[PDB]
Order: sequence, then structure tokens, then C-alpha cells
Amino acid sequence: SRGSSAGFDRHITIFSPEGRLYQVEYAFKAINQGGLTSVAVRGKDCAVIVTQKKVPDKLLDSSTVTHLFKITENIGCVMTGMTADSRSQVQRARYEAANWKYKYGYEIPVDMLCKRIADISQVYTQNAEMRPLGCCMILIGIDEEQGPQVYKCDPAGYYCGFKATAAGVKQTESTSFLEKKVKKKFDWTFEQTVETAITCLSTVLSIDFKPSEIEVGVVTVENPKFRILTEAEIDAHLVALAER
Amino acid sequence: SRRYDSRTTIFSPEGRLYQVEYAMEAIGHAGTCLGILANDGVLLAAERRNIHKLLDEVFFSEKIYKLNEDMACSVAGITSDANVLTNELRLIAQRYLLQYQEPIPCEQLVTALCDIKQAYTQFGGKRPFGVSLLYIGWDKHYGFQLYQSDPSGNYGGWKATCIGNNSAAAVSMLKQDYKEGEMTLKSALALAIKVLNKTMDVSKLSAEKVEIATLTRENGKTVIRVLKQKEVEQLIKKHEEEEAKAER
Amino acid sequence: GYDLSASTFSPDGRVFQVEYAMKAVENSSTAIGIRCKDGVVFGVEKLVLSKLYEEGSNKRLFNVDRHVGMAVAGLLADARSLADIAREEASNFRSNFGYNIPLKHLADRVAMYVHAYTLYSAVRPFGCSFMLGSYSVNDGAQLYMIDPSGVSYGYWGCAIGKARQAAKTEIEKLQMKEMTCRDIVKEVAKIIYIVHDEVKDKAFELELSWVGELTNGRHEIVPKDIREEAEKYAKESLK
Amino acid sequence: NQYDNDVTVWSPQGRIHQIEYAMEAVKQGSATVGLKSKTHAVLVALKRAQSELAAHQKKILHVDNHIGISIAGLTADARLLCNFMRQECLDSRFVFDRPLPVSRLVSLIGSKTQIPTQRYGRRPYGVGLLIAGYDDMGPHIFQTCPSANYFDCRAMSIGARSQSARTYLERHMSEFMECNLNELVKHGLRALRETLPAEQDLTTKNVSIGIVGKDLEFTIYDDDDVSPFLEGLE
Amino acid sequence: TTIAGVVYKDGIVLGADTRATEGMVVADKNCSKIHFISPNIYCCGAGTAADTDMTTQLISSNLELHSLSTGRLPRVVTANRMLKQMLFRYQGYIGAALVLGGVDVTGPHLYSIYPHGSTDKLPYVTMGSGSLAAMAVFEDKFRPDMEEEEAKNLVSEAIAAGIFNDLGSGSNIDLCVISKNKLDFLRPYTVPNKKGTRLGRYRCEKGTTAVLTEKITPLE
Amino acid sequence: RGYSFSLTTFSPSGKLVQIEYALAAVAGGAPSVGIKAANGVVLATEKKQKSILYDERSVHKVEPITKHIGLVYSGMGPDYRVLVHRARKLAQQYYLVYQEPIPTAQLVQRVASVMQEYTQSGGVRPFGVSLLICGWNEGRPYLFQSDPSGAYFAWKATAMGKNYVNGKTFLEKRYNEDLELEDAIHTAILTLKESFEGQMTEDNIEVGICNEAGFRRLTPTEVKDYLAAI
Amino acid sequence: DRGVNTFSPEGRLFQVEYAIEAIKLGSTAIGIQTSEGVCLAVEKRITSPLMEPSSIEKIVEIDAHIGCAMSGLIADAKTLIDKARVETQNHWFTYNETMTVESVTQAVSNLALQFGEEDADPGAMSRPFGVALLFGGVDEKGPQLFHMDPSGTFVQCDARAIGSASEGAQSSLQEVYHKSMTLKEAIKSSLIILKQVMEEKLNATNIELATVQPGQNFHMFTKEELEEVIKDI
Amino acid sequence: SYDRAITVFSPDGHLFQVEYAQEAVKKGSTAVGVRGRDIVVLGVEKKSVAKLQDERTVRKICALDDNVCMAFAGLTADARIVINRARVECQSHRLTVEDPVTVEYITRYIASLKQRYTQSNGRRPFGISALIVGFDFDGTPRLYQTDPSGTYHAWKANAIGRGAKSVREFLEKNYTDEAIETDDLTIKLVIKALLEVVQSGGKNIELAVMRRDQSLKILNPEEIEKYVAEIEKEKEE
Ligand SMILES: *[C@@](O)([C@H](CC(C)C)NC(=O)[C@H](CO)NC(=O)CCCCC(C)C)[C@@](C)(O)CO
Ligand SMILES: [Cl-]
Ligand SMILES: [Cl-]
Ligand SMILES: [Cl-]
Ligand SMILES: [Cl-]
Ligand SMILES: [Cl-]
Ligand SMILES: [Cl-]
Ligand SMILES: [Cl-]
Ligand SMILES: [Cl-]
Ligand SMILES: [Cl-]
Ligand SMILES: [Cl-]
Ligand SMILES: [Cl-]
Ligand SMILES: [Cl-]
Ligand SMILES: [Cl-]
Ligand SMILES: [Cl-]
Ligand SMILES: [Cl-]
Ligand SMILES: [Cl-]
Ligand SMILES: [Cl-]
Ligand SMILES: [K+]
Repeated sequence: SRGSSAGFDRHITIFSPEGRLYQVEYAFKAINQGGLTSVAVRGKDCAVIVTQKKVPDKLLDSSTVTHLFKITENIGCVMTGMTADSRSQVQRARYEAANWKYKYGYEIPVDMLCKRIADISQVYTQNAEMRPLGCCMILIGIDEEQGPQVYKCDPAGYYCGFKATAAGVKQTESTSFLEKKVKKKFDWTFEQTVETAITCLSTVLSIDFKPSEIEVGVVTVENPKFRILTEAEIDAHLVALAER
Repeated sequence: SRRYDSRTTIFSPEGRLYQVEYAMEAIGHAGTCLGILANDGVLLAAERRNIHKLLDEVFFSEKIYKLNEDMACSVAGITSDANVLTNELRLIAQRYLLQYQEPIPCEQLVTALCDIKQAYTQFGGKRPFGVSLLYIGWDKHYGFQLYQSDPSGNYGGWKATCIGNNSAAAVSMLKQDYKEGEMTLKSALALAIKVLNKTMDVSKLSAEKVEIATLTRENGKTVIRVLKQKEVEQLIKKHEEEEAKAER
Repeated sequence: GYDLSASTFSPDGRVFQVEYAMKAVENSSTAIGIRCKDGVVFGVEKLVLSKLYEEGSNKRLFNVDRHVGMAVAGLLADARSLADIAREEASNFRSNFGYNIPLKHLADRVAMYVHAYTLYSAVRPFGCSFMLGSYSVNDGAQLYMIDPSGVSYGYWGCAIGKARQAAKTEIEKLQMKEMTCRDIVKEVAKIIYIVHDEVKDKAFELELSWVGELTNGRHEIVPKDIREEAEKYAKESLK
Repeated sequence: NQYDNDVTVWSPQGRIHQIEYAMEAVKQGSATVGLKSKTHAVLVALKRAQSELAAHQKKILHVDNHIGISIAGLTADARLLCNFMRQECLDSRFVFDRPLPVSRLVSLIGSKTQIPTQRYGRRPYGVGLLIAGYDDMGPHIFQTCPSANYFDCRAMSIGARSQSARTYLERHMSEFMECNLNELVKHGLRALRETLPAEQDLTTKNVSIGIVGKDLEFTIYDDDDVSPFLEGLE
Repeated sequence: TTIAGVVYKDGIVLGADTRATEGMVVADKNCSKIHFISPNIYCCGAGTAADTDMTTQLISSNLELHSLSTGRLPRVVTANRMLKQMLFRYQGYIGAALVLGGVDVTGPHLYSIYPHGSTDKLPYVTMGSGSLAAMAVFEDKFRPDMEEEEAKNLVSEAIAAGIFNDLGSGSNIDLCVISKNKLDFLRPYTVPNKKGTRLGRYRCEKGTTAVLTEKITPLE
Repeated sequence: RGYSFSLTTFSPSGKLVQIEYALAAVAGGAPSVGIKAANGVVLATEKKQKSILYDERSVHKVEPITKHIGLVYSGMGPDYRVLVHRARKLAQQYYLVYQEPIPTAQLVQRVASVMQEYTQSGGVRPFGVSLLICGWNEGRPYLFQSDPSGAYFAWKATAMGKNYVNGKTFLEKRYNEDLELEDAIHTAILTLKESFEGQMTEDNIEVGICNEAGFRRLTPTEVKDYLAAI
Repeated sequence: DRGVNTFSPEGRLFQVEYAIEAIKLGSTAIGIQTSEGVCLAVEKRITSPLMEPSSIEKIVEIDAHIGCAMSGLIADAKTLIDKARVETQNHWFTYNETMTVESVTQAVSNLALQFGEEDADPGAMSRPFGVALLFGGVDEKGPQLFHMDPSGTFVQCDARAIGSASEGAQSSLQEVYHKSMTLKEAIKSSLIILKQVMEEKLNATNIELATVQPGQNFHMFTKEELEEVIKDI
Repeated sequence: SYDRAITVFSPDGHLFQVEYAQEAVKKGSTAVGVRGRDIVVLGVEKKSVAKLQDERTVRKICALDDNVCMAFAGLTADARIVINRARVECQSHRLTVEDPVTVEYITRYIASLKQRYTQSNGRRPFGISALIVGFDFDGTPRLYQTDPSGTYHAWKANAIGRGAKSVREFLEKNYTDEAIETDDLTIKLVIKALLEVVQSGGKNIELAVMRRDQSLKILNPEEIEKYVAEIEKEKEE
């Protein structure tokens, strides 16, 4: 034990002597290959997703570079990690939601959609012939009883709901920043949600963003349809922050 | 994928089947389990491994299973594998009864299951079942019977036999004490306790640590009973009284 | 070893079989696409490995629908297989929904098929990258590129194959947003001649295609006389 | 090494060794030559005989009235592929009542032969073909490979010592389009003869000829029927 | 069979008679026709008895799996969809005609569901061979937003109309009242039919019946 | 397609090592405790809950299978969700045939049988979880454990996950036959406190109970109440 | 270890090359084609005097006009022989004519590379056949001898040996064969050659011999007819 | 379904699984067959003795049909599969031909079953050889042997299993017109053949006979020890 290995336990999803799944561990490293970080935060009125937008190449049509996706009219997501894996997982989510509505006559709850995607990912950790997807999904939506929701699932098939969370290269640092900020807050809840998200991302990267270097998505209790902010909308938030 | 396939159903260079041999090593470590045939019945006696203080006691036994009206078995080896096989035994026995409207003869039930075990050694690329079984029964063709099967899909009939921990020692003690054609249920019970007393040599023998079942015939019907703890302690008492006689 | 199957991550989270497939594309001669004001133009440096071959042999430019062109680099049998997948996807879309497949949707569907070959020991990744180009009055000009991992993005200009970086730096010099397809063909030919290594590989054919206002939204080979003029311009510009 | 046993394993150089190995099966077959004019497509093949008392292996096969092939590599793979081609041609006549265009048939071969190069436990086809045909676009010579690539050719040679044949064909190919049939077949034979050891010559026992064109269905010439073509290599 | 339902101010009232027939003979005098779907959703059944039982049981079971997963109280729409999609798939061969009612997060909902898989969402519905009698009562007397007791009176009147005017319907009236706060499963609600009394006694003493053979088998 | 060969096989010494290694994943999981009282059963578990950022209410480790049966585990959470889903489905399949809630022991046998499959069937690893299953039927409480081999056992009280050996001896010197459910809840929480590290709140433990009235999770407010004494 | 459909660097299938090496562990068989018919002769290779020599059958009738001699792993040959028999009967059923020797050989040869472990049915062929075959017969082309090996390559031969001593035997066949040779000469020549190459002393029980002629159906020589031919040899 | 190629060629033309199956047969108990004039006899070694065994349950000689039986050496579980398959096939033959099988017919069937398990995906070969005996319609006595490869031949007499080499040597010298002139001597020839290799002679020879039309008779230990004494006292002279 302590990093021990037998047989094919680093090549396929069988148990190592310590009871680890190395191939699942390695799928988490794959999430960081992309070099990007995402943040999500929920308050009483809204939930927000913020992610880095890197367009190194001038020849890219930058309107096609996004990590934000509409799953249904009311569910948005940010994807972090390997891009093609992420797109596949977005397609699956879209399919699961649509199928839910067809069979049951009401929109899939965010928690249930996240659970379903996590359950699908679980299969890749127990069956030997395919790899896990090297990506992470964060979902936002409004639940009619519980209010704004943020859910995250990962390549191990774990999932959870959050007050706020992060994914990708600076996940740990984001987690510390968000932890320290909520403890200060009464009834441990975020209030200025878009500003917390952007400030967190800007602190852990040390960047101070232009409006073209981030993407922002929101759902609100008053306006539950998932919406992507424009550059000008994002710029208003960046300028309001810069001025105190 | 050829790299990861451990090839459980192929021969080794000496004509051996390694997975079968290895499964047999698993069985040798499990709870000792013996069977003894008498004129008026057949018995199974087994070491219990479920013996921690905090266990609850919910079933009528740990390792003795009723298969149909006229047959029972005990098992040594991987417990979950035993649950699969004993479920399959019950199915086979009901399929026969459905088809013929009479109970399956004992050897026919054993053989049917052994053919499933054999298949697992020859094709399908799966691990074999890690189980040996002792079967007791009565049928109208050969009366009282005792069988043993192992993970190779081999079986045999016995007047007395043992599987699991200290098997070899148990069989020597049976060879010496068993009276072909002259045993009763009461003397087979005495001999079972004698044998377990020597082969549970870690350590002193107690009713909490053994399980005994008898199969007899009464008024044209087969009776299969698991002895209550009171009766087991009485037999242990008698064996200990008996060893006090051993010299003078 | 950690690089034998697409169903195995390395300890650093890479999928080496997909990276190796990318190296096959990067050994191939160069293809470029450029989107402009009124269409998309493709050019390929087509290495002629024997003088015994016919002009036209081993095309690297395909029509995948009447409005969609495809330009490829890498293992050519893999690329042709993908062109057939793209064609079937366009055909099925028209049968089911009743109108011409939008380029972006076609790009995304084929990219998911490519992606499916990057998960399993049972199959290998495609050794090809390809560009898809279209034009219509409603959607304007569109140019997408898809690589062996199944990533798909849209572009103003794009290059794949072995002189990719040298091609991109020349493409960056054009104000393509304001140029027409007729202007851009000459610049496509010019760029292919620039990045062609005339010492190391001796003989090539220039392959050109386009789709735009001038073809009424049909993907078509550039006519012979216009190609020859573009080559002549490219050659003299090399000087 | 760890990269050379499975057609599904890319090497770190972006190659697939199993495909390259399959191509060696064709390089070791006996040579065959294909060429065309404006009006005819010709195949010429050297046949290898195991012993002095064996017939000599067939190298040229009928596919349809307008298409024939010459083979190099594994004979059983050649028959499997030839049967696929035959069936595709029959289907086209059944459905459309017209010959399958040669370039479409070659596409079908490319697509069929690519499939096992991408699936675990399958292998490439270990055969290379020269395909002679005639349709509305005139005569054709195509070449197919174990890689599933194919080529449209002015002329071609594959198999053992075919480099010599290819060098002859490059040297004379500016003449082919205007050749009468006899001239064109003679050119095929001279190319094939370049593949031979200096001692040995073309004979009626070792040469097989296939011809198709505007006025001529695909026809195979063997044994005594090749003599007209061999006399007057003067 | 007469089954019916109504939407009232605060909920649903479902109603049913208790006769089952085989041909023109009464097989059951006290059949229960109002079936549990979930704690907030019930369903009356008419048509082929095995099909109504098995169909409602299956959907109830799948809905329990659904709610166990979601952790939420099920919706009436979800029961409706599940039923209609299954019935459609069977092309009318499953002879279940259903009145589905419940109360969920969006309030009270009532549906009629037919064997071929059509459904109608309505404030009052009837089904069974007594359904036109029961519907006449509703058309004549239904008002929107009735109080609980008015709604209960109306449903039992409607079931009674079917009981007395349809030879297929009889015996007792069962009701189920569903609101946000309460579920009242009232079986029986009314017993308007009673067997007449026996006038002569036919208490046959031991030995009246002649016996050829006898065997007593003692048990434990 | 799927690999058709077993990934668990016998070693020369007769061990199925993949199953042993699955048990090591269980041993490193968060602690779980079950105690059968005279009039009911309690199941309790620690959350491996770092951050204040977690919504503790969003996923549960203590889960209902039926009105009268519930579950907890130690080991890998996503594997557990598979078994919860199959157990629920098994319970409903039984109910449709027999029109009686599945007896606790019958449910354990069917779930344990699924776990056995994953030790032999092609191209899969065993489950990295052990389950504690409680129920009430025939007027009486039941507590069972089911391990990654598919072996199951009936317990009066037990512990699993991290520091389980000690937890079992803690319960050995503390459980009695005649104990009530309310006292049992207290000793279950004390058993978790033995190996806790963190300071216990109602937000980082989860408690479920089983009696004649049925199975249910205790609410945060009820757990808070039991925690005041502790 | 590698898969059964793996090519070597020389462009050959390992499994096929290895199956070809198994042919060399077989007894020697000889075929000769003359204008008067074909003969097939084979060494029985008796390993105990307790074995019944007539139970060794390395020459078989395919149909009245076609025989077959085999060498290599004999058990493998059974399914090939049965396929040949079934095919000639199908051809008769369908076309009311005899199938050519070439056509029979072709039909059998199309089984050759049909092995592998992830295209095919639940328990299809795992490996090639370790067998070589000589098909000798008469059809409207006249007498004909064809050879087939585990690669699925088949070819007409004027004379051919297969099995352990085929080099050797093939050399003597080049020496004695001529196109105008009679059948009776061919029969004698093949027994002379078997006699040289066999480890045991040749006699009328440890060889088999059969002919097919334009006049006459497939004919296995009896003990008495072998003894007659053995006198001179 | 599991489709791995198990039996494959190796360099030099070997099929290793088949060679290893043959190693399994060589470690089985010795079995011997002799074809008499109008009797056929099978005898087999041992295997264990063991007083507490029920003897009936482990016989290595088996009826396939009324006119055909077999002995085997090798893996006993494998043999049980082959035997049951052959028993089914004997009933199909009777069903569709309305004659009992010839011994050669059922041998040929068993052999081709064995051959198929050397060339089919997902399966290992059967680790058994069989001696198959009986009579054809016209009264002719028969003795065949099959092995794991699927090869089969007819024999006048033969042995398989451990010590088959030396038992075969003994038979080659001792099988003559004289040694099989009668039924008693044919039986003795088998016992002598066994009693060479048989550990604590004997004791543990199981023996069976089949006469023309007369169905399988197995001998009991009392009837065996009559023959044993009748040969042992003759070998003093
Ligand atoms: C009802 O529709 C009634 C409803 C049913 C759920 C009790 N249907 C029946 O009684 C049907 C009508 O054919 N009968 C049966 O399905 C036969 C089974 C009845 C015997 C018992 C075992 C239930 C009315 C209006 O049809 C009743 O007349
Ligand atoms: Cl919908
Ligand atoms: Cl805040
Ligand atoms: Cl029974
Ligand atoms: Cl029974
Ligand atoms: Cl590139
Ligand atoms: Cl060739
Ligand atoms: Cl070949
Ligand atoms: Cl190529
Ligand atoms: Cl070549
Ligand atoms: Cl609906
Ligand atoms: Cl597999
Ligand atoms: Cl669930
Ligand atoms: Cl239930
Ligand atoms: Cl709950
Ligand atoms: Cl040879
Ligand atoms: Cl079979
Ligand atoms: Cl042997
Ligand atoms: K996996």
C-alpha cells in the first residue's frame, strides 16, 4: 500500500491493492489538460456560471468558442475539461432532459439531470472496455420549491449540489476563496452572485478581465430561462466592480 | 481484448486447469463440512464461520440448504457462489418435478449441476465457482445417499466424506471408525462429533460453533431437520463422557 | 505501456492514441480554407508521388452535400470514410427534417462520430482532420474544422497538415472579411506555393474549390482557367 | 513492436504497422502491368509456377463485361474482393440496367477495405489490384492497396521488381494514348519483361493478358492464345 | 360499472359503484374500483377488471420508483402520461377505462383515460356502462368551486343514478376525497342496496347428506 | 462490444484478490453504524463533508428502498447509487407479483445476488461498497450487511468503513438485547464520535430509523436534539 | 501472443505459415495426371500391428468422377471433404450436371481464411486448417489434378507430392513425368517413389491407391490389385 | 459471448492446447480394449480404491446405446459431456434411420465433436481419449479409439491412459488367434494386460464384456477374482 500497483490496475478500471481506481484518478488530470477554470454561485434570486474564454488564435471565429450550453430552456451548463468529451456529455444531457419531459410531462429537475449524468459516468468506472470522459459538468436552474440550484458531477460519477463551486485548473484555490467569503455572510448565503463569481475567478488567476475574456450565464427566479450575457452586459459588471 | 484476458478456460502444459486447482485451494481453507450415511438416515455436520458475538441469528442454518422435499446440501468455499448454485439446484429439481411429476433422483440432481460447473471450465472465459458441496437425500431407486461435488464438475457417492478445513485428517478418522453396513443415525452423530472435535483443533468444541442436520424417513415421507442447540450440547456432553472411559 | 488503447488514460490524463492519430495528419501535405465576404475557398497542396498517376487522382476535396465542401489531410482512406459519413448525415437530415442541413449542425454531428472512435479498445481514432465549408444567403459563409479528437470550431481561416503554422501566418496577413471569393482564390494559391518545400517534395498539383454567392451556394471545383491564373499569379509572386 | 500486432494501434510516428505489413504481401507477389490508350485498357501478368510440373497461378480475373482485374498478394483475399466486385456489378445491372461506372466500383472497394483497418481483431486485405475497365468516360486503369487507398493511373505496375516496369512505363507513357491495340499490349509486355532476371524471357507458359475497350468485352488470353502478342517483340 | 370524478374548490372527489359482472350475472357485490396510485393520486377503473387492476398497479409501482428517486410528491400529469403511453402502445387491447384524480404542487387535476390511449382533462367526468346516467346528474347540477360536502353529494348522486338505471351497476357507493391536507377513502360511503331477509330456515342437521367415504388427516 | 472474460479470478492461494481490493475501498470509506434495538433499527453515517459550500441536503447516504426498508453504505458513493436503484426495482418487482412488501431478508438476498454477479460476469469489477440494510416485517426488526463478494450477514449491531474494527469492539462493550430505539440512536452517534475528527453537527452526519411505523431519515432538527447530549 | 489475423513483417499471416508447417508432419501423398486418367497414392503410416490398416483413409471419393488425397492434420480434413461432397451434390441438384474438378477445388478453397475472433458467429473457426489436398478427377476438360494448401491457394499440377517427403518425391516426379505417359506407367512411378521415401518397407497393406479414368468411376485399389502392381516394384 | 481463439497454431505446426489435452489423457487411469471373435472386452484401472466410496457412482465404462459402449481415460467431467452427447446422437440415428448406429458411425460422430472443440472460438479441447466397442447389424465385432485431436482408428486391441505404451507392447506380443479363440481367454488377455501396470493387483480392475446381441454385462469383484486366480496359478508351470 501507498501507491501500490498489481496487474492491469493502471490501464483499466480494476481496483488497485489500496482500493483505488487509477484510470478514474487519471480522468481528473485530463480535466486540467485544457488549462481553464470555471466558477458557479447561487444566491436567493439567481444562479450564475462564469468561465474563462481563451481565443489565442486570431483566425478562430470567436462566436463559436464557448463552454456554456443550453440543456433545456431553463437549464444551463458550463463544461470544463476535454472538449469533445464535454460536447458528447452535453448531447447526452439534452437527450435525457427531452426524454424526461416526453415520458413524465414536466421539466427534469436540475438535481435529477445531474444524477442521471453521474449514473451514466459511473458505468465507465466499472466496465473495462471504455475510458471515463475527462470532463466535468456544472448545471444551473431554478427549482420551484428550493430556488436557484448549482449542481456538479465528475468523472468518478460523484455529484452534489452547492452554494458555490468550481472546476478545472484553479478549482482548489477557488474553493478556498468561496469558503472564506461565505463564512462572513449571514445565514451562510451569497447575495451579489455575479460579482462573487467574477471576483473569485479574477483572484485565483490574477488577471483583471476584459469583457471578451470571460463568458457568463444566468438563471433567475424572476426570469428562469437560461441566458448568456453579451460583452456589453459583462462590461457593465466589470466597470461597476472596478469603481469602489 | 487479448491483453487483459486471463484465459480462465485453457489448459496448462501438463494438462491442468489452473483456475479449478486454485478454486480447490479456496475450498480447503473454508469451514470443515462432513457427511455420514447410516442405515436409518444421513447427516451433515459443518463448522460455522459466522460466530462473532454481535451476529443476529435469523435463518434456521448458516450452510445447510434444503433443495426439495427429499434432499439437502452443505457447502464449503465462496458463500455467494454457493447461493448461486443452490438456487440453481432448486430450479433443476422443480423442472424435473414439473416434467415427470415425481421427485428428481439424487444422483440426477448432482449430475445436472456438475454439468454447469464443467461448462465453466471449458468455455465462456469466466472464473469457475469456488464451491464444493455435500448432498444428502433419499429416493426410491437407491434409498439414503450422500454425494460430493467440486469445482471441476466432478462428483462421487460416499458412505462418509469431508470437505473444507482439515479434510484429509477428517477422512482418516472416518476410514478407521466407520462400520460399513452397521451404522445408525445415533452412532453417525457420535462419530461426527468425534471427527469435528479433532479437526477443529483451533480450539475447544461448542454448540455455537457447529451445525448438524439429519435426513430420515417417517411414515412414507422424508424429514429434514436442523438439530437445536440443546441437542448438539447433549451430543458434545456424551462424547466427553465417552472419552473419560477411554483408558480404565 | 500507456499508449496502446484509446480506452486508457496515461497518468497525466492524456490519450496517446488520439495524439498519434494527430501525428498522421501532421505528416500530410497542407490544406487551407479561407472564409471571406461572400463564400469559402479551399486549397490543397497535393503531392504527386508518381508521374504515372492521372491528374485528379486522390482528390482531397469532396462534395458532401450540394451546399457543403470538405477538405482533408491525413490518412486518405480514413478521410473518404468520413466524407461518406458526412454525406449520409446530410442526406438523413434532409429526409427527416425536409431542408438542407445547416453547416454547424453537420460539423457537430460528424464531430461526434469522430469522437466516438476515441473512447474504446475496440476501434482506433481516425487519422484525419477536415474542414467543412458552405454559403447561403440566410447563414452567410461558414468554415469549420474538425480534428481526430472530435473537436469542432468555426474559423475565418484555417490550415491543416505539415506546414500549418507557416500557412496560418500568411493567412493572418489578409483582410479576408472584406475580400471576395475571386480575390481569395489567388491568395490561397499564393499561400500554398509559399509553404510548399520545393527541395524536399518535388512535384505537386494545386487543388481548388469554392462555395459562395458566385456559385449560388453550390460547392464546386474552381474552373480550370481561373485555377491556372491563380497558379501563374502564385508562381510569379514567389519570384 | 508493442505497436505492430494490431491494426487498431497507431505508432508514435502516426503509422499503422499492420497496414504496412499487409502491403508487403503485394510487393512479394509476381509482377503485373496495367496501361491504357484512348480506346483500350490492358492488363499483363507474370504467372509464378511452384514446380516445373504446375500450371502457373491465375493472375487475371473477369469481373463484368466491361471490367477485369489483375491481382498481387494473398490469393484468398483476391477472390473475396473479386466476388464483392462481381456482386456490385450484378446489382447495378439488376437495378439500373446499365454497367456500373468503373470509378464508382473503385470507391466501393475503398470503402469496403477501409472498415477492417479500424476495428480490433480485424486485418487489412493483403491484396493489391490493377483494375482495367471501359465505360462512358473511356478506358481506365485503377490501382487498389491494402491501406484502402486507390489511384487512377495512366499506367501502373505492382509486385516484385515492379520498380523496373514503372520506370519503363514513365519512359514511354507519352506514346500510350495514340497506340493501336497491338502497340499498347507490346508496351505492356516490354514493361513486364523488365521485371525478369536477365536469363529468363516471356513465354506462352508464364504470360497472361487481359484486354477491354470500346469494341471489346473484357477478354483473357492464356497459353497458346498469347502467342500472337509475343511474336513480333522485334 | 359507474365511475365518476369532480374537481371542487379544494380538491378532487372520485366515486364508484361496487358491482362486477360476468355476462348478466353479478360475480362480485363489493368490488373496490377506486385504486391507489400514490398518496396524493387515485384512479377509478371501468372495463376489463384484470386490465384495470394490473394497469393501475404497474403505474403505481413505476410512480413509487419515480418519487423515491426525485424525493418529491408525484404529479397527476406524470400518471396520465405513463397510463396513456402504455395504453396507446397496446392499441386498445388493454381494456382499461380510467378516471384519474389527484392533488399535486400545481393543485387539483382530473383526467379521463380511454383504452386506446386518449385522455381528456376536465372538471367532471364519468365512465362505465352507467356513465350517461352519472353525466346527466353532472350536467344538470355541477357548479364550479363547490365546497367539499356539496361535491361529495353530487358525486354520490351521480353514482346512484348509474346504480339504479344501469343493469351493469350496483351495490354500494365508494368515494375518495383528495385535498392538499386530507385523503378520505370512504369505502363504503353509502349502502343503498340490501339483500332482503330469509323467511324460512334450511339448517340441515348432521346426517342429512349421505356420505360414501371419509378420511380424517390430523395436522400439527 | 464488452469484454466477455472475468476480471476477477482465483490466485494460486485461492484468493479472489479483486474482491479483497474492493473490501479495502470499503475500509477506507466513511464510517457507518447500524444497531438493532428491541423495537427498531438505527443506521448512522458520517459525511466525508469538507466545505461549508456543500448543500448537505442535496444528496443522501441514508436512503429509503420501500416504506419499511432502508439502506446506508461505506465505500464508493457512485457504486452505491447503482445498488439503491436495483434494490428499489427488485422491491417493486416482488410487490407486483406477491402484493405484499418484500421481506427484508428477501431483499438482501436479491441485492447480494447482484453483487455476486459483478465478481464473475464479463468485463466488470466488483462493487466497492458494503451495504447495511434495515427493515421491519413479521412484527420484528432486521439489520443486515451485504459485502462486495455478495456474502450477507445478519447483525445485532456493527460498524463498517474507517476504524470499523474499533467501532465493533465499542459496540460489543455497549449493546444489550433489551435496548430501546431512542437509546440505540444515542449509542450509534457515540460510535461515530469515536472516530469522527471535526466536531459533529446535524449537517455532517445522517441518521435513519426503522420501526413498526416504517423507515425514514431523521430530520436535521431531530439529529440536533440527539447531539445536544453528545 | 498476438491475434490470429496478424500479419508478419514479410506480409504473411503467421497462422497460415504455421499451418503450412503442419503439412510437413503428414504422410506423403502423390498425384499424377495423364491423358488416360489420374492416380492418387498415399503412404498409410502404420504405427502398430494392432491397428486396422483399412481404418486409415487418406484417399476418399468426393463424387464418382473426383477423388481426394490428404496430408497433414487428418481430423481437420473432414469438414473440407464434407464441404466438397455437399457442393458437388448441390451442383448436381441445381444444374443437372457434374461439377468440374477446378470448381470443386475453388469451393473448398474459399473456406481457407475464414477464421478469426471478432467478426463472426458465437463459435466460428478459430484457426486455419492444417491440411493439404490433392483433388484428382475427370470432367469435360479431361483428367485433372489440383493441389490446395491452407492459404486457399489452389492450382492444377501435372504431378505433385505433399507431406513429409514431398521434397524428394517432387524431384523424382520431375525426372519421370512426361505428358504422353500412360496411366499404368504413372501408377508404377508413384509406387516406386513412395517406396524410396517411406521409412517402412512398402507392401500391399501400408499404402492406398486410387484412380479416375474417362471410362471409369473413382476406383480404390483392392489388396489383390495392389499386390499385382507391387510385383514389378 | 466469449469468442477468444483458444486453440491456435504455434511455430512448427503445433497445436499446444491439443498437445496439453493429450497430457491430461496420459495421466488418466489405464483403459484397455480387445476385439474378440464374437465378444468385445473393456477393462480399466483403479482409480483410487477408498473403502468409503460408493463404487457404482464412478465407473469408467458406459453404455452409449444397447449395442455400443465406451471406456475413457482423462478428465472424467469432460468424458461425461462427450458420453451424454453421444447418447443423444444414438437416439437421433435410430429416429431417422431406424437402425442402431454402427460403432464406426458413433465413433466418427464423437471424433468430429472433439475435432470441432479444437477449432472453435471460446472453447478448449476435450481432455479425453475413448475406446468404443460393440457389434454391427451383421454381427461383426468392433473396437475404435478417439483422441483429443479428433483422430480415430480401428484396432484389434489397444490401451489408453497412463502406462498405455507398455500395455500396448504387451498386447502386440500377446494378441494372437489362440489368445482370442474363446471368450474366457479374451477376458483373461485384458486382465493380464492390466495386471502389468495395475498398482496393487487387482482388486481394482473394473471389467465389462459385450456379446453379439447380448448387451453390456459388467463383472463383479467375485467374478473378476475367479479369472485372476485362474491366470495366476497357470503362470507357475
Ligand atoms: C364495470 O366496468 C366493471 C369494472 C371492473 C373493474 C369490476 N367491469 C366488469 O365487471 C367486467 C365487465 O365485463 N367484468 C370482468 O372483467 C370479468 C371479471 C369479473 C369477475 C371478478 C373476478 C372481478 C361494469 C359496468 O362492466 C360492471 O358491469
Ligand atoms: Cl415533450
Ligand atoms: Cl455575496
Ligand atoms: Cl419439492
Ligand atoms: Cl420434489
Ligand atoms: Cl494539422
Ligand atoms: Cl501474386
Ligand atoms: Cl497466398
Ligand atoms: Cl497506400
Ligand atoms: Cl508493388
Ligand atoms: Cl399528458
Ligand atoms: Cl472478450
Ligand atoms: Cl433510484
Ligand atoms: Cl413495497
Ligand atoms: Cl426518508
Ligand atoms: Cl507439402
Ligand atoms: Cl458441437
Ligand atoms: Cl493414451
Ligand atoms: K472503464
